[PDB]
Amino acid sequence: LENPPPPETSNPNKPKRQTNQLQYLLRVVLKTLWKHQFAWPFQQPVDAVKLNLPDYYKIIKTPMDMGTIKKRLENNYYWNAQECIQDFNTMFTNCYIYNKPGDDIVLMAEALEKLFLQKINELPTEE
Ligand SMILES: CCS(=O)(=O)Nc1cc(-c2cc(NC3CCNCC3)c(=O)n(C)c2)cc2c1ccn2C(C)(c1ccccn1)c1ccccn1
Ligand code: NA
Repeated sequence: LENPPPPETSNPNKPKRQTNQLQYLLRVVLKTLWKHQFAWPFQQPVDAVKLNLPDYYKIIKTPMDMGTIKKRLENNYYWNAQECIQDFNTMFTNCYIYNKPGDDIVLMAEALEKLFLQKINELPTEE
């Protein structure tokens, strides 16, 4: 099995805006998770070909990763903050579905998700 193409990250047919909350999601939330010790398996799509994990995209039909989220934020792909928060949540739940509770990758994702939730509780005031 091939890898799937990565999720779309640019679309000029989508209106674009800058907002307080989107700027925070890139400059604070994504930046804080990205520089964490455990970010690295989540910084790009799961490369099922390289990892010899041919079952990965047989089960995970909404893949998501922080590389994709970073590029979506940089390309103004999201209009609403919740569209970006949904993508972080998808990344975490994908990990929790594929991998057994307590597995190394799950403990890494849980350490990132704790920090994510703290930063989402500090989202700035909407326009
Ligand atoms: C940047 C994305 S990538 O190119 O796809 N690279 C990598 C991604 C991932 C990874 C693996 C997952 N699932 C597997 C399922 C089988 N058991 C292990 C976890 C997963 O859900 N996510 C989100 C990311 C692990 C990686 C590497 C590279 C090395 N590892 C290993 C060493 C790994 C394993 C566990 C925890 C952390 N790292 C690895 C070990 C065994 C098999 C595959 N990868
Ligand atoms: Na739109």
